[PDB]
Amino acid sequence: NVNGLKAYQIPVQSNSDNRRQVFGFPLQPGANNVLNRTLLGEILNYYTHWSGSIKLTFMFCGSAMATGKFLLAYSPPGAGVPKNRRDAMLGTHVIWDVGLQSSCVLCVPWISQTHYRYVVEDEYTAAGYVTCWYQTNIIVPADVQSTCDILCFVSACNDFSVRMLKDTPFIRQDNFYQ
Amino acid sequence: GAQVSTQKTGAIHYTNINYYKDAASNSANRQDFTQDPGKFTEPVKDIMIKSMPALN
Amino acid sequence: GAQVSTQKTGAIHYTNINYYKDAASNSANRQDFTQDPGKFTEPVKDIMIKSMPALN
Amino acid sequence: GYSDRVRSITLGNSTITTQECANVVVGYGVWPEYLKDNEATGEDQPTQPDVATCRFYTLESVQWMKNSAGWWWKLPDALSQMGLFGQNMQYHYLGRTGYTIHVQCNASKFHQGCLLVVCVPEAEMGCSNLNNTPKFAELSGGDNARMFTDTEVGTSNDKKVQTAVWNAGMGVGVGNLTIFPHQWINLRTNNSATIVMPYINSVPMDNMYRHNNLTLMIIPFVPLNYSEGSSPYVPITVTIAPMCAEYNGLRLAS
Amino acid sequence: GYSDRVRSITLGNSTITTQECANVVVGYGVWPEYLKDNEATGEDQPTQPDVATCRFYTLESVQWMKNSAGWWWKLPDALSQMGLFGQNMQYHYLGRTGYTIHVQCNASKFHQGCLLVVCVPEAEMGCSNLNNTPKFAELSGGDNARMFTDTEVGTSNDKKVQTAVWNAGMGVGVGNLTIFPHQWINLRTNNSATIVMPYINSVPMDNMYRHNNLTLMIIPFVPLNYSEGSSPYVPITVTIAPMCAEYNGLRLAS
Amino acid sequence: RVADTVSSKPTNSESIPALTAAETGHTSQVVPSDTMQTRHVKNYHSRSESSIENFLCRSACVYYATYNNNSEKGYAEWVINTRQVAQLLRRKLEFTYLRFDLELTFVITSAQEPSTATSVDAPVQTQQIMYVPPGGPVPTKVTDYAWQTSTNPSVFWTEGNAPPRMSIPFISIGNAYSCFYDGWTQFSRNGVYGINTLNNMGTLYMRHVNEAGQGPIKSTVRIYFKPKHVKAWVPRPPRLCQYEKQKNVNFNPTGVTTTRSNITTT
Amino acid sequence: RVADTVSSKPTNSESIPALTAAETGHTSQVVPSDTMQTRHVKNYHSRSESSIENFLCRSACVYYATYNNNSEKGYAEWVINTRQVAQLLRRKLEFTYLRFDLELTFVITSAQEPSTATSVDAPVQTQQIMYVPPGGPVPTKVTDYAWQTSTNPSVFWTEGNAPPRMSIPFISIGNAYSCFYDGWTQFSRNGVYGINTLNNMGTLYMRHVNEAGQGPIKSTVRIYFKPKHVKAWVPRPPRLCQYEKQKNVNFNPTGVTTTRSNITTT
Ligand SMILES: CCCCCCCCCCCCCCCC(=O)O
Ligand SMILES: CCCCCCCCCCCCCCCC(=O)O
Ligand SMILES: CCCCCCCCCCCCCC(=O)O
Ligand SMILES: CCCCCCCCCCCCCC(=O)O
Repeated sequence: NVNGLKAYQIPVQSNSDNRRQVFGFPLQPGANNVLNRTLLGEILNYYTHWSGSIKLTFMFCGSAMATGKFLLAYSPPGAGVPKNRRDAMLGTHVIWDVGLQSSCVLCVPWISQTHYRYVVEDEYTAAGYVTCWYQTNIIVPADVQSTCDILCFVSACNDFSVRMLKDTPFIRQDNFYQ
Repeated sequence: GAQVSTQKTGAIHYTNINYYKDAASNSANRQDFTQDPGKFTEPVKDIMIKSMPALN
Repeated sequence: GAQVSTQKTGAIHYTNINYYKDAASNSANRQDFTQDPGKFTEPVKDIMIKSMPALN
Repeated sequence: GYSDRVRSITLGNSTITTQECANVVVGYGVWPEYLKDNEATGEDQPTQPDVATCRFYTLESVQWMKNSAGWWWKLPDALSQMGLFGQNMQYHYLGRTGYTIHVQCNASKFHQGCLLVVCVPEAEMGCSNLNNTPKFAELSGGDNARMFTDTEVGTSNDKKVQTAVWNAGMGVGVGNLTIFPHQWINLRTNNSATIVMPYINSVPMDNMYRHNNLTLMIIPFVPLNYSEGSSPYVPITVTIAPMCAEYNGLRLAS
Repeated sequence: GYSDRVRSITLGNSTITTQECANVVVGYGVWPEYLKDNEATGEDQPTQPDVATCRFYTLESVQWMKNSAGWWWKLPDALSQMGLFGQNMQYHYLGRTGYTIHVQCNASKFHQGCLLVVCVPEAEMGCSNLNNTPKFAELSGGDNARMFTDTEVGTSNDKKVQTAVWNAGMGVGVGNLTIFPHQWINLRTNNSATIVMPYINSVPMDNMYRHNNLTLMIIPFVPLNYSEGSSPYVPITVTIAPMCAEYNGLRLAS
Repeated sequence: RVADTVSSKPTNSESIPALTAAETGHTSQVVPSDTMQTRHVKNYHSRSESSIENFLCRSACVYYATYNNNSEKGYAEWVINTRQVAQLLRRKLEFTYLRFDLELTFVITSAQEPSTATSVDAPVQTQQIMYVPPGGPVPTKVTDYAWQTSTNPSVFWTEGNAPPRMSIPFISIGNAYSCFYDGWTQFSRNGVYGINTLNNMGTLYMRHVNEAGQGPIKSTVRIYFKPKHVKAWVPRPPRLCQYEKQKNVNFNPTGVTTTRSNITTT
Repeated sequence: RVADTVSSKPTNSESIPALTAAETGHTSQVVPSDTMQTRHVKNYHSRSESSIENFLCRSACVYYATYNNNSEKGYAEWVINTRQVAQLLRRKLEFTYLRFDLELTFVITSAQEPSTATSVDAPVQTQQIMYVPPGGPVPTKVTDYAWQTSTNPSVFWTEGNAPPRMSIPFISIGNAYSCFYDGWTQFSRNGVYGINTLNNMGTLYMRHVNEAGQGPIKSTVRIYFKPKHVKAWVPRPPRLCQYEKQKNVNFNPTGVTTTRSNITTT
């Protein structure tokens, strides 16, 4: 699911046993394999440092008869990838419910000892994690397709900055284009 | 024409003179920072405050 | 910005100008001497005068 | 004020935003506050811990079936294992807090049902056998819901609590449970329920492991229903936040 | 201001009124205006034609299938055959205008889907074969939609444009296409999308048949869907209005 | 720079700065102090190393062409354009219409070749790099009439000193450079379509001034551009597929991002 | 600076400025005029050649790496650090947290190698010393794409002139450099323990720009650091055992001082 537009939509179902996870990934702009390509991941690769916040927006794109709640947690690194939902609820989180201006914005704050960080993957200056769990099932009346997808946006906050301009390793040339 | 302007401090002065006729012989305007985000973020017509709900 | 300061005499003046934008292009601050010994010698809490006996 | 039906709550580190909700019922008319120095008897100094304790700890979820009777939780005990609220609860000896109960249950416009979200102060219970008294493993779950039944209790096991939903298990009329603060969840026009409860108790500060302050009860007065061709799984979740916590009497753990 | 979700637009002779819509995104922050006499180099006099050119010319329609990839149009060329905008476009030699793009797609509360309505300035494209350059009959339709594909391009026909939707055909990341002005169409809570674009270009006035100003792209990021027992045909239409038109250099037709 | 933060207390009102609609094409403006309770910390940072003035004004290689000294056709020439190197091309394609000056620089080098004479003693060499605008004379050998340079600007430089540098105004026809062109060149809408329809920019010639030797020397020049006073309009998304043609935008479709072995895997 | 002296007369009081207690961790403050009768002499000396500003700001060798011109792997590289020479290492380890600038300097040299050609005439050579910060591109040969230096800072210098010099700000992550680290890098408290856990500092590359010759030349660069604006905190005792590892503190225990043949022998 990378050579199509299916790599952009998170699939949500309606299942029996609650506490199912929907998605998750580590928090590393320009380092992780998910954020190293977006609009913030292509500008953050021209530099070496960064410090600030991040606004993550969502948009439930199901039918107008659909319903449900969700949880969104950011656990700083002392022990990552919380297995259960109750392990993630201890960290910073928010509860979002769909319908009538569905889109909700989670604000990953800035919590680090030092002032800046490295865009490269450095184990000394790790950032954290990000996950989302089923707070309540997806209920739907009859005659409605139960599979509904969600899109995940990302953007920078207003206390953001960069430093130490460098050259990005993506483009690579072999010879002069005649 | 010499101007005694400020320098880039972490948190003084430094002189400067031009010696040529044209304007393409001066140095870059590095010491200039002007920001306006409203053009790209929030291009909507009606102004939206974050307290009130988005769509009614 | 030029300053006419003093020199190092055994027992006069000497001019100086800066020509760059940053602050890491100036010369060292050799002509600066500031002493305070109290931090390392005598860090005690109660102040002790040399006339009175040390411990009672 | 535009579009009343939308709220937003940012308490500490978490934020819960609902778009379709009713009003917010605030306790007996008071907002939870700290303990003045005119009504205290502790001789030590308190410990207002952090923002790290006034957060939104979400508990377990359950399925709203078509025959389920009702669930409940014990409030000071359900948050015993959650984060830095469960460490300052057992390392210390005293404490007083208030909560902000929340509930989520969302269904389409083709489902129906109702629920009574109410919290009861000083909730007692009745054992199955009359002579004995109820157990502890049958009175409080480890942040897992306890559920009523339809058949009354039987005669076992001489310690089980009596799960007679129409009497509520406390020995009162279930229809009279609207005196304590509460809110209804009607899937026709509602999607959640918020409740702010202050600290209500005789003494100023009370233990946390020996006496449970409140009790949260959920009872569907009208069972779920739906025609063929719709999702048959409707789950429920609850999110609670300790408000204005304090402690005294530091000792070893337990 | 009461009931934000309703707009109304009367430009010239036509009027388009929607009841369920989002806000209106106005260009890069400017309203389309005429050309001042401080930045002009033409030595003739312009021709502000009429209300007869600033109208709502509706283009063709298409079906939103369950496997379709995306459509696009070229703006200064799509209105070449419409009314008195296509006569003053070819009789003259220069011109500058701005548009007010609109889109309609309405479904019931039992359908789902989404779309990205965006206009890109100076949209280039890439031929299938690397050596050659794309054709013209494969780059611009006569006010009929051009559509992307799923398979990439093949190797034919040495002049066909590469319809690789996930790369947009321009050679960029499709997820980064939110920089240019735009609006989403979510059938859950939306029914249309309005966009006002000024004239953006290096020179003051540019030809109309030799250089296309903008490009309108429509891409459904979430395909349509519906349970059995509903209308399986969902069509799409677009209505565009030239705003603040001007011309120079009168000659014979072409 | 950046802005400060503000101290927040617990709230139970109906402000809800979190839930919004994204259909309106409006990026939110939520700060961390709105969604949770935070402290008050005044930021001292500064957005200075990221402005377009500081981001673009660095020199980079563009094209290195060599010319032997052996025969009467030793000289070498180059047609001006900026889309010949991958590093500096992609640093331009995040905008659409630019405006800048330039500061050229030529790092010339030399090298010997095999010969049979007994001894060799090569004095310093000199150049002689010329600039011919569009629509002008042209040289064909290293002993032509065109090398007089009665009005053309030339640069003479002897090997061993610092490299030559000079400035250039905003020499163009339009009110700003155009990095993307959508449309043809003929009014009949046939023939050439790409971006080179409005790119001539002149030429560039180089030559050895010395008479001859016994080596004979071979040399390679290297150009270096440095946009000085930039101004950018209409940004656009960066590139994702490699470059494969000098005057096209042809590409080969690739995946949007590298892959991980799961959706929930870290 | 120094202070004067004061004239003292005979005394028989109970002042006793001599006897004190040393358990209190307090160095005494007895001057010679307190314990005996002395004259009055006003000192004109000055404590100037001993301050940290004057004591540290002298250039010293750090590392000299050489690179031949023979093959396609001629270039040579070095990883930044200051604990590679014994003279400048121990002049840092009398403090714990420093803060300074620097003024680099490269004294490049050359030399011939055996060959078989008849004659040899080598024009001047040029460099081309690059700096790559951590997390960036890297070259692998002397004809790579990385040598364009579109944003990296490089220095070009032709042999025969004065050596290149430049400054450097306080580039670090913390509020002061750390010369001693006590603790690991992994949160699990396993693996690497020493001081290099918080030392990356980038790299440094060098290369011949000339095409080739008949020698061919061999060269050796030499670095020179000069801390300019110093500030020191938390002094500590100097070193007594030799250095034996680049990123450790491992030593071999030795006697505290050389020995004399008696306790009363002079
Ligand atoms: C000896 C002095 C010679 C000066 C030569 C001037 C070179 C002109 C540079 C043209 C601008 C660069 C190209 C920008 C847009 C394009 O054409 O792709
Ligand atoms: C061509 C210019 C290149 C400039 C290179 C900058 C060198 C950086 C020096 C780093 C500071 C010295 C190390 C101090 C502490 C340590 O890491 O041991
Ligand atoms: C060619 C310039 C020579 C160096 C300058 C010497 C100082 C002369 C006075 C210049 C005063 C100009 C007015 C000004 O301060 O801007
Ligand atoms: C680039 C500097 C040129 C040499 C200086 C010539 C004298 C010009 C006047 C300088 C006065 C600056 C103010 C000051 O005295 O500090």
